[PDB]
Amino acid sequence: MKIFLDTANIDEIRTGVNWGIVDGVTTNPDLISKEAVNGKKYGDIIREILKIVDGPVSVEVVSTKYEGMVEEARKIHGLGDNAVVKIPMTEDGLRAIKTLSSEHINTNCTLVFNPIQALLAAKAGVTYVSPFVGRLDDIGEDGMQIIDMIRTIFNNYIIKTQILVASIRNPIHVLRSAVIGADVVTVPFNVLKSLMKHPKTDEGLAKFLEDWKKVSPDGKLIL
Amino acid sequence: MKIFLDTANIDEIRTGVNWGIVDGVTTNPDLISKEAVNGKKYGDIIREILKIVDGPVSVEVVSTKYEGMVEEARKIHGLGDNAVVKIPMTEDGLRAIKTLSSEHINTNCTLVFNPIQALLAAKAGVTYVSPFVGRLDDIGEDGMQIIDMIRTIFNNYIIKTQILVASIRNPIHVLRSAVIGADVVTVPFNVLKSLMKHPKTDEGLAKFLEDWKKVSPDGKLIL
Amino acid sequence: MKIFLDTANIDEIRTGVNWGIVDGVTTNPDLISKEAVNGKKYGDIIREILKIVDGPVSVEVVSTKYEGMVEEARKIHGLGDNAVVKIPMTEDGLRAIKTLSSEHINTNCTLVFNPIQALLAAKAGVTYVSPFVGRLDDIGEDGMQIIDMIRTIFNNYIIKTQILVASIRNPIHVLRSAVIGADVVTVPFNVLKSLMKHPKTDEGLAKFLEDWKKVSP
Amino acid sequence: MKIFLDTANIDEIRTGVNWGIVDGVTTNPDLISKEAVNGKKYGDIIREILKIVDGPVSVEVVSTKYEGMVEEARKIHGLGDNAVVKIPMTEDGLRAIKTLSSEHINTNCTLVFNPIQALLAAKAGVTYVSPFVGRLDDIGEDGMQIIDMIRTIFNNYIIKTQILVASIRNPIHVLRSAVIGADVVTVPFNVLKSLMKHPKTDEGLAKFLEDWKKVSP
Amino acid sequence: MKIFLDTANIDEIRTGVNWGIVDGVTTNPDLISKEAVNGKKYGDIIREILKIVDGPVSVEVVSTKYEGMVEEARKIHGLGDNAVVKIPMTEDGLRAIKTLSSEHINTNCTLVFNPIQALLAAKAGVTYVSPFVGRLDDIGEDGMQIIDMIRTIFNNYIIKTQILVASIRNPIHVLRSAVIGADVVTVPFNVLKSLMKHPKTDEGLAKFLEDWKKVSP
Amino acid sequence: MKIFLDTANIDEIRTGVNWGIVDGVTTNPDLISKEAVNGKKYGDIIREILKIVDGPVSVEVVSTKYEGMVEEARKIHGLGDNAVVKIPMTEDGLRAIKTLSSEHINTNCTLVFNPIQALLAAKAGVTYVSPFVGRLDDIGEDGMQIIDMIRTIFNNYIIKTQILVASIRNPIHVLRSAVIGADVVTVPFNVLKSLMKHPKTDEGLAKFLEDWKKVSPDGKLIL
Amino acid sequence: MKIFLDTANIDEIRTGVNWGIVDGVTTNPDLISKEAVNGKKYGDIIREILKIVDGPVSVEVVSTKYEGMVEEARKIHGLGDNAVVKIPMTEDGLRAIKTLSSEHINTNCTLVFNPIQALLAAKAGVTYVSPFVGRLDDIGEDGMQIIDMIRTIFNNYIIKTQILVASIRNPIHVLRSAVIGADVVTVPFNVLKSLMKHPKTDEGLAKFLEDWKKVSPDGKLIL
Amino acid sequence: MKIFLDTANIDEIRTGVNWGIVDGVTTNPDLISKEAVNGKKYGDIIREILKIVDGPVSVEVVSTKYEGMVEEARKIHGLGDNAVVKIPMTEDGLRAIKTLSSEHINTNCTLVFNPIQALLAAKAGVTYVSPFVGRLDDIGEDGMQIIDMIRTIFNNYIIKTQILVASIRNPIHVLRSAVIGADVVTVPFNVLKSLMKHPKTDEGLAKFLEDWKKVSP
Ligand SMILES: *C(CO)[C@@H](O)[C@H](O)[C@H](O)COP(=O)(O)O
Ligand SMILES: *C(CO)[C@@H](O)[C@H](O)[C@H](O)COP(=O)(O)O
Ligand SMILES: *C(CO)[C@@H](O)[C@H](O)[C@H](O)COP(=O)(O)O
Ligand SMILES: *C(CO)[C@@H](O)[C@H](O)[C@H](O)COP(=O)(O)O
Ligand SMILES: *C(CO)[C@@H](O)[C@H](O)[C@H](O)COP(=O)(O)O
Ligand SMILES: *[C@@H](CO)[C@@H](O)[C@H](O)[C@H](O)COP(=O)(O)O
Ligand SMILES: *[C@@H](CO)[C@@H](O)[C@H](O)[C@H](O)COP(=O)(O)O
Ligand SMILES: *[C@@H](CO)[C@@H](O)[C@H](O)[C@H](O)COP(=O)(O)O
Repeated sequence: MKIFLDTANIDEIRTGVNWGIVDGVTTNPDLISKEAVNGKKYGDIIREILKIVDGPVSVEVVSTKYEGMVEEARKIHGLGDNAVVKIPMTEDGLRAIKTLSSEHINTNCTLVFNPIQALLAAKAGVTYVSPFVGRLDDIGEDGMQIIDMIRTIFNNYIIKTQILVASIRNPIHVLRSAVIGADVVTVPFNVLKSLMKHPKTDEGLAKFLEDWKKVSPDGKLIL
Repeated sequence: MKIFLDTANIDEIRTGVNWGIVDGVTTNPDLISKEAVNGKKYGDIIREILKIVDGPVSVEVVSTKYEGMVEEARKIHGLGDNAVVKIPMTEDGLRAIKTLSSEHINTNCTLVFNPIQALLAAKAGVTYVSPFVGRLDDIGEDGMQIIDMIRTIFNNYIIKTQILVASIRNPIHVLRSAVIGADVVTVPFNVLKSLMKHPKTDEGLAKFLEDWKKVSPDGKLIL
Repeated sequence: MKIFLDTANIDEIRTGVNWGIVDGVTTNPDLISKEAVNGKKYGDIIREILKIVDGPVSVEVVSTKYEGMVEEARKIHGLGDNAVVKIPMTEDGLRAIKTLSSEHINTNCTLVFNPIQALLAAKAGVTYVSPFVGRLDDIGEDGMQIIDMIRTIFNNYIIKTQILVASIRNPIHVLRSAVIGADVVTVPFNVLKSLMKHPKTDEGLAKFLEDWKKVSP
Repeated sequence: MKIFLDTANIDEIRTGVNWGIVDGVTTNPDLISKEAVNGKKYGDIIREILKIVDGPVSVEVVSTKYEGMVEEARKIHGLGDNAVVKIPMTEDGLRAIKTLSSEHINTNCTLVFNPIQALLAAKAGVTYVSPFVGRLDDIGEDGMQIIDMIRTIFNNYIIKTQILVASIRNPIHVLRSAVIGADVVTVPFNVLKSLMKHPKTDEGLAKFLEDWKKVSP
Repeated sequence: MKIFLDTANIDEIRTGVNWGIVDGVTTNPDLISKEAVNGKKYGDIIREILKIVDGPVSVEVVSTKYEGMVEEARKIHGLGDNAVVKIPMTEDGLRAIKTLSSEHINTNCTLVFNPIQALLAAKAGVTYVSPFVGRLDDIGEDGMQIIDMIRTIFNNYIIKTQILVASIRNPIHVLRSAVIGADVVTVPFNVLKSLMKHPKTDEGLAKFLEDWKKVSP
Repeated sequence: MKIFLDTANIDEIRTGVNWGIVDGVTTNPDLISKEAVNGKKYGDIIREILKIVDGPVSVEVVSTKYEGMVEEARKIHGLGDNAVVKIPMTEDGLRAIKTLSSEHINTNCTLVFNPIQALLAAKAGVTYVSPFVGRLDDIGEDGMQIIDMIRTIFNNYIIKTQILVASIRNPIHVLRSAVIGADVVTVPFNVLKSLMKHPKTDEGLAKFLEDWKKVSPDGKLIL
Repeated sequence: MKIFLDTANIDEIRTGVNWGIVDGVTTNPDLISKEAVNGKKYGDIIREILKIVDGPVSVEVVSTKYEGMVEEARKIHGLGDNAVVKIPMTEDGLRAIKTLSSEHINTNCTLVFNPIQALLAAKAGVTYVSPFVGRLDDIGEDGMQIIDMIRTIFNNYIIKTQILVASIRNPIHVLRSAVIGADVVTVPFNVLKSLMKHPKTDEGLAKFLEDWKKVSPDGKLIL
Repeated sequence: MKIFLDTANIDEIRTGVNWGIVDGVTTNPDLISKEAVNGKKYGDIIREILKIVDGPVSVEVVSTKYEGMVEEARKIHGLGDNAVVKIPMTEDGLRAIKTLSSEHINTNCTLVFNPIQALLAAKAGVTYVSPFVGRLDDIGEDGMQIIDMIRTIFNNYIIKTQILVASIRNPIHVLRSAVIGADVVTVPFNVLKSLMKHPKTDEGLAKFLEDWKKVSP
């Protein structure tokens, strides 16, 4: 399972990349606009993320009509070969995904909330499809059940579109995604950092170090 | 399923190896301090086990910082080709695993307590991951369910990291591990001895011997 | 299922209570210390919540010893009959719960993270037990499975302690609690506000509003 | 399971009551406005249905504020003892439901799309709750799963609110409601008539008729 | 589980009655028109079955219209108190069942092929409902599934209508009906006789016969 | 669950009754004819069993026609109120069961091999129905699945006939009967005696007695 | 679920009782010999536990013969009304249970290893039955599955004998027993202590205390 | 699935082999000492079975020490290429299996009673592992569940050791072994003879025999 960072915060991306467990980044207009304050411009933010992140960086078009989406997608593509164009699940979005797929421009269909939307995006040739599990949880349906159905549908037809679980809110979205077999999760920084932690890891590490000081006063391992 | 001995008692290790039922050994700072009493040095104990044991021997770093871990890891690797460097599940541990994996040094990520920690260790390139089922049992959650989820996750992504079940306390941890399909169990010596035994084996042996006396008084097979 | 509000924010409690969907309130030392700022005193906050909320109001002791816990629990009980004394799952806490239960002081055992702790709290006679599902989610275990096991255990032994699901983070903790059959959930205000809402409710209301205007401008 | 007709068409209602399988009627602003054409007024339509149907007749308020909903509800109730006041799942609607339930005015909470909304309506005291299965099917989720969850939740807490499955589109919504154990379904007239029919019933009747002409010309 | 005989053949009925394991009889116009040949009249056959069979005996109307069905049902009722009037699953049939139930005339709704038809018949007050499993088998659907669903639905609503499994073709229809918990099965005579038999019963008798000859010639 | 002894051997019955876990006895013409040798007559055997066993004793008619079965059943009944008349699943047997049931003579329908035979016997009013699990096993169908279906059928209709599992061959027929909820098992003596035994009981008892001799040399418990 | 302490250590028993979490005690000849060292008499140890403990106290006979068992049982009963006589699963044990049950002496049948032994002990009238789950684990079969079958069997026949799960080794034996619905668990002291504890309880307590210092420096609740 | 005959009775083996359904033979010291009576020597019995049976023939060592086991195993191997050396699951036995497997002497590990013993035997390289299902039945555990777990374990690790189900007591051990997918069953002669037979086979043959006589006396 690939793990992407769901943020436009440079310091978070830099930190998570330096950890070696971040395989790419997803952004959206809200995440970018949060960082586009105090003089910083959204063009600088996107270019700096593309520089820091070896893997896929998903950047969302703001146009809602087919022609503007394709024009924006080509400019996004030109920023670097690791850019992925994020396109909403709409009639014009599906037309744009089909056009861009023929041009070998990688795409990510967003604002997906049920399995048949995800299948339509795959049929248009999309590289990644992003169902939003947290926003389904918000309205009282367990969002992970949609990931499970999409995994089954995609397995049935040997679909090559990657499932990119998005709107992730807690580490059990991540656990269940991995047990289902989703291709990618994208997670806020607070979630990513919690994934490495467990109270019994901290307890056990401290205990081992104290056990060791009984045979090595300096605490070193000399061999 | 490979079976490792979880001990640094040299007498136990020799006895287990000579049954031919032991495929490797795991140690940790506690286990080694137990045997480093009354003049025996921890360096001597580690070197001896590496000599006696033909399979992998897992030896744990004691530094908590990345540089200290890679430095100690390279020294452990230099003691023998069967040495495996045991590295805790932490931010610096994951960084150390990725670097060492690139240097073709085998690694074992320890103090793992849930399936996503195990997945992160696999993503860093670790040779073995060791979830601690007995310490989960201690805090009232069935540790074998974590092994089951890790096996499913690893199957989903064709992950090559081996599942090394650790903190084993009884033969049912071993039985359930084999049914799940974990790659390795590491067991204390008293658990190892119990695995060969059953009261109906003992009874049946005794009976066949008495039956054979009716046809051969000396109890031999003359062919 | 009862729905409690997990906050000491008096403005949140007033709003939730005016909606009529809030059956009680839980607090803890963090929640209260979030409000007791810029002059406000914690004793005044607790008394104000006790006044606003008709239903149970949980207030946590701060002492860690049996004697201090019982003395604090008695002062809490005396602030109002709807007060419930929140007591951590410790050896001294179980002793305190047993004493307070014999004195007919209602109790709530908190910081519970597996089903056997919840059973011990019930054996001490506690009125409510609060397993923390979000903090279990945090450490990579589905916290709702612990609620499922506690419900089965309590059903097996006809236990009268109420399961009060706490550390709730989202509306699916609430849905799963109701399908399991937990007695109570306690929810932060953001979660409480989402429980009434659905986008098809909003859409359908707008549509019926336009439909009606055709026969009644 | 009770079976209500989901229409304001007086001819459909008369026909269906004349069959003996119609236990009540539901309406909404769309359904009434469809028949309030060619000089016919909505007040007369509602009154006519109330007279023809012995069972419950659900009539929706159009106000969106608490005070207007309660005032409308009391007028709807005055029209006849079998009137049930249909109220949307909103903050003001839950407030109106609690007030009306204390006045012993029967209520039906509408525009429900998940199980926790249904639980909130039952906590307010509503007589019926109407989850909309067809509109969930429309957005790609199997609406009958929501009914199954509500049935479990209501069984867990011995809830007396009746589950009134609404937005029914086909006979399998009806079959699945009965197997789940929903209290009521409300169905459009074309669904209702299809429920009595099966091709082997038709085939069997024709053969037995031909069989009987053998021994009785 | 009650066991009825599905025939109009007086000799089969007499034989199965002598066995003590036949609780009642069902007939239909095909079955009767098979026995009213070579001078035998259908009115004699019906009275003769009524006379032989202590338990319920179902006799089907031939009218298709409400008033004719009700008139015929009263004539069938007058023939003996154990007569049960078999009425098809149609609009007029449901109307007649309701009227006849109000007159305390027992009824059996026939030509039922899915669970919702069975539910409608129960709602009209019918004493027995007869789904036709063999004819469903004929068209490629496992007819016993329909029995399972009707059992679940009737349990859900504490329905007092008895499930009378009809169109039975083999002993596994009978086994499955009993495992589901259907109230009654009605069986053709060939099927009935087969239910008592098993080759290991035959073999064991013969061997005990030889065994006892070693001890008592 | 009641446990009956399936034998006509006086010494076995006496032994099992003295153990206090035998609630009655079933016989059949073969079992009796095995004991009716060396001068003993079958009438003496039956009367002696009826004397030893407080509970139900099932004795099989040898006639195959209705009138002879009822006449034999009345003579069997006259031997003692604890006698139960065993009658085969045949057309005449069912007629006899119905007649005897009206006369308040207890009955046991035997040679039952499927669930609908068992239901017909219950409808005739039989006190016990005896499906033969071992003889089904012999012909390649798992005989316990018939007990499970009979239990379900009888539960469905609140049938008061007791399920008396017969033709029992091993202790797992007995275990599965108890887990299903059959009313009675009838077991050969060899099976009954094995039911109390387990190798870990013997091992544990011996170990406890040796532990005790460390604090009480005589091996007694003085209080 | 009642919780008994499986020990004869008086200090453990006093400590456990004073937590109010201990409902009774079980002993056996081994456990008592452990505490009957350096002058302490086994009779004194038994009498003291009976004094300290308000709930049942199970004390095991050492005679293997029926007469010896009933004689010792009556003496054990005379020491206090809370005494329960522990009797092994044997032919003579079952006879002793039936006699003692008729004398209204409470009994506990021990060394049970499968569900039919447990059923036989219930048929003899035993107050408690003790299947040994840890010793089953030792010989490679999951002991908790035996508890599950016994609970089903007892439910089937409305058996009043209480299931007393014994040979408990870890907190998951306890968790699974409660989920199954066993009447009683008896646990060693180190397992008892572990049941109250969890690392997130410890962490959360520590955090609330630090949070409270921001509003109250002395860490008290002034009401 | 291979079917072996579990006996040293030469008459049983000849009969089973003449039927063509016997793929091999297992013996043990009890079975052989049952035959070596009234002058007959055990060495002659083993040699005669090796001659009659084309397939594998298992013969158990009697020594309990590694050195004696290997020396006995080598003499057994030299009696014929179809000989397989049966070795008990003990520490010395596992050592002997490992040595003999490296010498390409086929082995069978016996007295196995749980799935981890079977796994250890496979890790030592044993050709066949023989779990004892009837002796587990004797002590109140369903022995076939152990076969099910061993099959799953062996599938998990692509283990090439063959599962040889032993201590078989009835044809349902055989049926369940085949449904699980065990490689081999070894059966006593009484069981072997029952596997071909069914009363409906006997009945149908008699019936076709009579049917044919109508067209061919
Ligand atoms: C190394 C990881 O494979 C092992 O030595 C582990 O440290 C132990 O198995 C942990 O066991 P304990 O919980 O008994 O320390
Ligand atoms: C009291 C027990 O119901 C509550 O106030 C709990 O302390 C909180 O629900 C725990 O929540 P957090 O994990 O968010 O502190
Ligand atoms: C009356 C309803 O119970 C019965 O006589 C039915 O007509 C028959 O069981 C139907 O059987 P066929 O499909 O064989 O006509
Ligand atoms: C009495 C029966 O309830 C108990 O004392 C048992 O003897 C022990 O629980 C057995 O445990 P061990 O297997 O550890 O001896
Ligand atoms: C050898 C291993 O396959 C066999 O001869 C076994 O020893 C027997 O199958 C065991 O049977 P018993 O339990 O009847 O001795
Ligand atoms: C792009 C799709 O992969 C992501 O940035 C999504 O916009 C977010 O993950 C949505 O999360 P929120 O629901 O929290 O906005
Ligand atoms: C009232 C609630 O029982 C009903 O009239 C509902 O408004 C309808 O059943 C909704 O159906 P549509 O989705 O077709 O509007
Ligand atoms: C009477 C019915 O309870 C019993 O004696 C049965 O005849 C036997 O149990 C049948 O056993 P076999 O199949 O071994 O004869």
